[PDB]
Amino acid sequence: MAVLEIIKHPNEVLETPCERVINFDKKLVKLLKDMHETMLIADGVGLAAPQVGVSLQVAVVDVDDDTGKIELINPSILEKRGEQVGPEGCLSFPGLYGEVERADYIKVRAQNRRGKVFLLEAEGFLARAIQHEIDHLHGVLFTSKVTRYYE
Ligand SMILES: CCCCC[C@H](CC(=O)NO)C(=O)N[C@H](C(=O)N1CCC[C@H]1CO)C(C)C
Ligand code: NI
Repeated sequence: MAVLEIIKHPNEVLETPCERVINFDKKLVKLLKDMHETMLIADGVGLAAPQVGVSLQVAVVDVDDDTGKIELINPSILEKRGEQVGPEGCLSFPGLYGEVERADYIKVRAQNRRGKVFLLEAEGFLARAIQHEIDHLHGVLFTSKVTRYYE
């Protein structure tokens, strides 16, 4: 493993929508493994590939032990229901926090390391984290959805 450098907002790679993953290869596996530990070391509950300088639709979330890490490749949100309002920060904007409204329930379709397609349903905080990461894969930063920044 390697502790990847997390890209901060002073950077164009953060707004570049990502390309889909095509070759589910060893290098993709190493990317995910390095991302998960790098994320955890930095106290994040999620991380997207553009945050480590890679413009591929790859992300990982790990908000609870039971659930555990959930790697997402080429994810798309098939459905959303209800809404939730709450505080969000981002590893690419250290120190910045704002109020953000997201869907409460989400149904997601994504691929694992071997390219197999699975279906995941989430809600509350895990659904928020997932939406935040999926935004990153499309070049969208939370800053564009902040209702107000906190004092
Ligand atoms: C909540 C939405 C998902 C956030 C994902 C980010 C990591 C990230 O930037 N991913 O792209 C994170 O872990 N953010 C943390 C965060 O926002 N937290 C941690 C506790 C709850 C919330 C408080 O704002 C801190 C590290 C800034
Ligand atoms: Ni972020």
